[PDB]
Amino acid sequence: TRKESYAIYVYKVLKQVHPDTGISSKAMSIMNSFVNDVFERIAGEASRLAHYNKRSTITSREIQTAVRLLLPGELAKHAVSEGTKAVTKYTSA
Amino acid sequence: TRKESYAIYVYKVLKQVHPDTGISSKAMSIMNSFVNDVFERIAGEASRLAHYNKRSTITSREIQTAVRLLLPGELAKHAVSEGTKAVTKYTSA
Amino acid sequence: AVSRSQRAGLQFPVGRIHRHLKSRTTSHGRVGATAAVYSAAILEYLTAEVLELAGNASKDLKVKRITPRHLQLAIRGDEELDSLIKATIAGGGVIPHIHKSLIGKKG
Amino acid sequence: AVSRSQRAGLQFPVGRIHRHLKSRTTSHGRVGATAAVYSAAILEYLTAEVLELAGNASKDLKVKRITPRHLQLAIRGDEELDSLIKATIAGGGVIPHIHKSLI
Amino acid sequence: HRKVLRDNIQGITKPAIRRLARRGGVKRISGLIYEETRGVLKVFLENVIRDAVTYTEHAKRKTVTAMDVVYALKRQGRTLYGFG
Amino acid sequence: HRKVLRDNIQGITKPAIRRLARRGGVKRISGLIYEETRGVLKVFLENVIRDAVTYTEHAKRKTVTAMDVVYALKRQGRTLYGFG
Amino acid sequence: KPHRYRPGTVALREIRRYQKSTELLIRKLPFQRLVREIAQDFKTDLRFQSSAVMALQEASEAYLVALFEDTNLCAIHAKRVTIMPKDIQLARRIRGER
Amino acid sequence: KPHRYRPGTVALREIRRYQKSTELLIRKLPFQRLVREIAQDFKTDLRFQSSAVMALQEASEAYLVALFEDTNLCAIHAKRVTIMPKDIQLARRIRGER
DNA sequence: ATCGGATGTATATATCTGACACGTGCCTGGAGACTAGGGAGTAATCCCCTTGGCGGTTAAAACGCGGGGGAGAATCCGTACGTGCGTTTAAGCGGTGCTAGAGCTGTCTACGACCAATTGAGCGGCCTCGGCACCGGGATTCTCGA
DNA sequence: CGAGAATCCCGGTGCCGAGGCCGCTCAATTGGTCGTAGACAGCTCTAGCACCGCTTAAACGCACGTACGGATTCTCCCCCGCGTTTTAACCGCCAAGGGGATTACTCCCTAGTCTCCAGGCACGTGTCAGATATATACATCCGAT
Repeated sequence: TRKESYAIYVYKVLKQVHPDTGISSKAMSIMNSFVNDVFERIAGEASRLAHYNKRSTITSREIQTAVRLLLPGELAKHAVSEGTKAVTKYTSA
Repeated sequence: TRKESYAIYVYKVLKQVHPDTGISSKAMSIMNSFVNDVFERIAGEASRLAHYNKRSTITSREIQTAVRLLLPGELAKHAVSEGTKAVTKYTSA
Repeated sequence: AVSRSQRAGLQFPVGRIHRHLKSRTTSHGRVGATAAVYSAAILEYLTAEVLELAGNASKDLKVKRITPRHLQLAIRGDEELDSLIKATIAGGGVIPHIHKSLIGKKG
Repeated sequence: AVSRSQRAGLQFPVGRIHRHLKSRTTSHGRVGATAAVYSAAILEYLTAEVLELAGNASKDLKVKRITPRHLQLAIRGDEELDSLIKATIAGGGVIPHIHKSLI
Repeated sequence: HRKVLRDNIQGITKPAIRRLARRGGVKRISGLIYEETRGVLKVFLENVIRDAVTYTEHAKRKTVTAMDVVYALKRQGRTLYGFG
Repeated sequence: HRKVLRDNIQGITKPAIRRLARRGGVKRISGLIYEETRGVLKVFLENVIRDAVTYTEHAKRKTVTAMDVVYALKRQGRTLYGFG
Repeated sequence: KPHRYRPGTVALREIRRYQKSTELLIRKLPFQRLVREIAQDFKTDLRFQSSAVMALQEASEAYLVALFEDTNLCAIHAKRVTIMPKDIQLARRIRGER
Repeated sequence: KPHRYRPGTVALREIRRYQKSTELLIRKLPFQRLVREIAQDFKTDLRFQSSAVMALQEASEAYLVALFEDTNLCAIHAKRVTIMPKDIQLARRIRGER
C-alpha cells in the first residue's frame, strides 16, 4: 500500500544546503514527524482564525497571520519575507 | 441582530436542582463561557478521533470515547451513564 | 410536533447542538443524530454538577443569589472539578490559606 | 505542463499541500491557490534552517552522515529553535553541563 | 490627537505590589522584589499585548477589543472566564 | 495462554535509578529517592497506559500499538519524535 | 508609651483581609497608561475598549498572585520567611519561562 | 595500601560518561514485565508491539531525567548537594502535577 | 610546593559488515480547459462610544524615624552514603514452533443530507419591587506589658 | 498576667438590578427522496508469544571510612509599624467626531468534471562509512614529603 512521505523533499533541501553530508533513516523519520507537526499547527491556527472572523475561505492572509502568531521574532520575519517572495513569484508568471 | 446563549437552559437546570435560588448576570456569563469551552473541547476531540481512523462521521461512539479521554474518573463514569441512558431513552421514544 | 430535546428528557437543546456540531467537523463531514443527543446529556450533567455545589456554598452565606465568588469556592474546593477547569474566574478571589510556619509566636 | 512547485521556485510540493489543507477546513471551506504556496515556502525555510545547524555540528565531529544525536545538539544549541520545538527526540541524549557547586 | 508617554512602569507602586503579595500569602518581603516584579509584569504584558495587536490588525480594525484580549490569553494557555 | 504478575516494580533496580540520576546530573543521592522515584514512575506509566488502552479500545483492536502510544503522549502534551 | 504592634501581626491581618476580599488591587488609570505605552510600539495611534483593559488587568493580577504563591513556596522550602529575587527566578525557571 | 579514590570523583566521572552517552539505562525485560502488569488492570489479555514498548521506555526515561534535573536545581537552591524526597515533592508541586 | 606511580582516557593504526544511495518499473494523483455561482470587496450611511477637558474631594502614596527580629557566618558530631571485592542471579542472544489477530476486498443495507411549508421557541424591550449595599451602634475577641 | 483596638453581629433605609410579561420572527419539525459509508463475511499471512541452553555482564551483600547534613550560638542591619505632608485618582458633567456596524451592488475566484501522463513509491543491489580492537601516549589523582 502506498504511503506518502516528505523524505524526497527533505533530501532535496539537504542536498541544496550541504552538498556532501548525508542523512540516516532515524533522522529522516524525525524530520518527517517535525514537518507533520508544524503543518498541523499552521492548518489548525488558520482554520480557527478564519472561523473567528465569520469567513469561509483560507487565503494567504490567514496563513501569514498564523505564522506571525506562532513563529517567534526573526524566524517569523524571515518566514514572512520568504512567503511573500514566493507569492509574488507565483503571481508574476 | 440576534445573539445566541444558554441562559434559559442554565436557568432551567438551576430551577431543577435548587428550586428557590437566583443567579447574577456575571455568573451567568461565566457559565456560558464554561459551557462553550467544554463544547469546543468535545468537538475538537471527536473530530480528531474521527480523522484518526479514516472515518467521515461523528457518532455516539466518538463522543463517548472523547468524554472518556477528557473527563477524569468519577465524572467520566457518571457522564457516560447519563449519556447512554439519554440515548436509549431517545431511541426507544 | 414534539421537541427532539423532549424525547430524550433533557433541558439543553438538541437541534441547536446538532447545527453547531455540523459546523465544526472537517470537510465533507457528517454528524449522526444520536451524537447530538449524547453530547447534550453530558453538557447538562456537568452544568447540574457545578450548579449544585455553587448553591450549597451560597446557602451557607445566607444569601439568595449566586455570585462569581461562589463559583470559585465550589470549583476550587472540589477535587475533580478543579482538575478539569483551569481557567480564571473574573473576580473569584482565592481560597484562604496560611502556611503552618508563617503563623508566628510558635503556637 | 509546468508544476506549481517550480513556478514559485520551491522544492516542497504545492498540489499535495493544497489537497491536505482542503481536508482540514470546517465542513464548507474554500482554499485559495495562493494559500498553499505561502505555506509551502514556510515549511521549506524551516527545514532548511534546521539542516543548516545540524550539518554544522556533523562536520565538527569529523563525521559525514547525520544522526539523531546531531539533531538534538543543533536544536538545543539554538535558542529560538529550542523554544519552537518542545518535543522529545528519541536517542538524542542530553546537552552536557555540570553545575559550578558540584565540582 | 495623540501624545507620548516617557516612563509609566513606575505607576505599579510599592503598596500595590505589597497588596498583591499579601493576597498571594507572603509574610515578609525583600527590597529587589519590586523591580523584579515590574520586569516580569512588563514581559508578560508585552507578550499578551503583541498577540492581541496581531489579532486586531488581521481584521483591518483600529480598536482593540476584549474578544481579541480573550483570544490572545487562550492562545497563550491562560483562558479567562467572564468576558465572552 | 495467559499468566499473572505479582510484583514487578522491584525490577527497576537501584543501579538503574543511579544511572538515570547520573545522566540527569546529580552528585549524591539519599536513601528514599528510590522508593519515591518508583512511585512517580508508576503514576506516570498508569496515566499513559490508560490513555493508550482507551485509544486501542476505540478502534476495536486487541493489540496496543506505538501509534496509539504516540497519540496518548501527544494528548498529554509530551510529544515524541521518531515513531511515526 | 503609645500602643505599637509587633512586626508580623499586622502583616497577617492584611493577609486575611486581602485573601477574603475580592476586588482589584492596582490603580486603573496608571494601568491604562502603562498598557497604552506598551501598545504604542507595535502599532501607532490605537484605540482601546474598557472591557479589554479590565480583562488585561484581571489576567495580570491573577498571574502575579500565582507567581507570588510559588515564590512563597520556594522561600519556605529554603528555610526562610522572606521571598527573594532568587526565589522568583527559581520558580520561573522550574515553570519553564526564562 | 591499595589505591582508593576519594568519595565523589567517581560520581563526576559517571556523570560525564552517562551524559556523553546516548543509549537506554533500564533493563528492557523488567520494563516489559512491569508495563504488562500495569496494563493488565484496564483490560485483560492484551498484546503489545515492540515499538510501542520501546516508545514507552524512551518517554519514561526522558521524563525521569527532566525530573531529576529539576530536583537537582531545588537541592542546589536549598544549599545542599544531596537530593531528597522533599526536593522531589517541591519540584512536582511547582510543576503542577499533584 | 613537588613527585611519582596507577590508572582512566584519547589517538592512530587493520578489518569487516550491513546500511545509505542509486537504478528501474509502474500507477495513482497532479496539471490544463471550461463553466457556474456564490462569497467577498467596495461604496454609502447611521450613530455609538471613545477621546479630551474642567473642577472639587478626598483616599492613597511618599517620606522619615525608631528598633526588634531574621539572615547569614563559624564550629562540632556523628552517622549515612560512596568505594572495592567476592558471589550469585538472571538478562541476553541464538534458535524453533505456532497460531491469534491485523490487514485487504466485496456486498448490500441502513443511515444521513436536501428541499418546501410552517409554526412555536427564544430573543429584545419594558416594568417593578424586593434582595442587597450602605450606615450606625453595641458585643466580642485578641494582643501587648506590666 | 487588663485595657485599647480591631472585628462581628444586629437593625434600619434606600435603590437599582433580577425576574417575569408581551411582540414578534426565524429556524427547528415533518415528509419524501436519494446517494454512499460502512457493517459484516471471508481469506492471507505476520509477527507476538512461548520454550530451551549457554555466556557472562551485572545486581547483591558486606566492610570500612570520611565528609556532609543538621544543631547551636552570635552579630548586625533591614524591613516593619506609625505619624505628616503631598498629590493625583476619582467622580460628574459636557462636547465632538472617528470609526464600528449594516445594506446594497457587482464581479471574479474557486469548486466541480473530464482527459492525460509523469513524479513518487516499492523493490533490488552494491560498496564504503563506520563499528570494533588495540597498543601506545598522556592527563589527572592521591599518598608521601
